[PDB]
Amino acid sequence: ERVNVNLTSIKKLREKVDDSIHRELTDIFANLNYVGVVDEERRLAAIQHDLKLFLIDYGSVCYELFYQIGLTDFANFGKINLSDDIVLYNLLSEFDELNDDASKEKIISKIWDMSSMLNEYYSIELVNDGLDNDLKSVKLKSLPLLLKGYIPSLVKLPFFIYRLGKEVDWEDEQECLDGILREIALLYIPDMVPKVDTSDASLSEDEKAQFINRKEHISSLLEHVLFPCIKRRFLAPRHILKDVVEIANLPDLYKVFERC
Amino acid sequence: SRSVLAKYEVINQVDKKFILIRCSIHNCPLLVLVDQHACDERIRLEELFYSLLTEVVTGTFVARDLKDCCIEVDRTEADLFKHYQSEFKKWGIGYETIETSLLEIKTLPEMLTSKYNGDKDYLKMVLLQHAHDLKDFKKLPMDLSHFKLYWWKYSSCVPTVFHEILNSKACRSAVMFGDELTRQECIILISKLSRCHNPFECAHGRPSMVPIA
Ligand SMILES: [Zn+2]
Repeated sequence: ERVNVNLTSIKKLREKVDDSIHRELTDIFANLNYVGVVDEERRLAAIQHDLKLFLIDYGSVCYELFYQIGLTDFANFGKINLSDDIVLYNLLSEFDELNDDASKEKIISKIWDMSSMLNEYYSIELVNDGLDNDLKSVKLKSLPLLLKGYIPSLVKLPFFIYRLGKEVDWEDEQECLDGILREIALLYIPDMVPKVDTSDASLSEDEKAQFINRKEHISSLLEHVLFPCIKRRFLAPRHILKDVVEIANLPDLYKVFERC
Repeated sequence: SRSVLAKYEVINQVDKKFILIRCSIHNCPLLVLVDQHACDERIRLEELFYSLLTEVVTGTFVARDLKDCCIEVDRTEADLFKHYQSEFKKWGIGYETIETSLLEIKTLPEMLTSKYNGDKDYLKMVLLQHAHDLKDFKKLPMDLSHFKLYWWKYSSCVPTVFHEILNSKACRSAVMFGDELTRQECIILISKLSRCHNPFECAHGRPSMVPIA
């Protein structure tokens, strides 16, 4: 059963998204023929629309897609359950900038105060184990499921929890609900794979093998799970015009070499 | 110069016509579309030129015995064949000059035997074409007093008739436009293309790739 969204902010967030949509750019995505990954670091891929070859920033397209899916499928998200437990208190240890413990505990306090809202509007289940006022024993039970067969990379998860309390302004309905959808999409976008010198002998065989694995995993996600979804439901907003570049016009290339 | 291509990674096939390839340390090198036919034609040709020249240089070139083939020639034409007789032997073209005069072709290489097909008029033209090529310093004689082998060191000394024959064989055996190539088949094409002597042009001299970046 699909839930009724009588929220004024969600209808206003939809109008802003509907107006931003550019038909010419969406006509390129609807008829895309994904070629492959061009740059794992800058997040660039290649698609063919008609007889033209394009250069796509898939990170940007994925950002807008997972932002769009969230707005459409509002409070109707699935649940992703996590032998291996992940604690939010231990997750924030990555930031050395927050030297104070009470400052680290201030972030967790904003999330638990909104735990009922996060699980009902965004399917983010958060359950405590210790005392009611205790912040050390606070975990994350489940994350929303936007795309079937797509499991978001949890490398960016400590930044998501950090930015959910720090960046997201919980003092305005529209700006708060926009902020959370913008935060989930950032977590949902496939990670960048930084380039490593394969020809350099100063690097170990594991470092070189794992980088290859990261490269092959990104291409598999893009070909099998991500780009089919983009060709199906992606609606391209005008600001993505900068992230869709023409690199080749293929009939201009037939001229260079004719049938032998 | 050629070592730039060795630093290229295959992306995938584009429009069943091209193979899109991608290249830090970018000194005249990001995206290139390699013509699939020209790529296969090039790999195939260099294999055919290697086969022919290794055969010729090691004296293992097949020379099928031709029966009753006498061709009428001019006095100067007869002299031109009497001169370069030894040269034509290196290609399996074994003939004897009679005496107005007549050229008695005793043997022919299996490819030339096929292309000639009983056309004495075509065969005369093809031998005259090479005799004149040698004579006018357009083509050098095959020096075999060298006793590994690099076919491209002797490539310039191959008669045009053979060159033509090898180019058409390469083109015919090669992959065509509209043909389905898997990412693996492309990895292999570009792997071998980067191991070519001239990977930047096809058999018929046309460019095998155009960078798009
Ligand atoms: Zn050609």
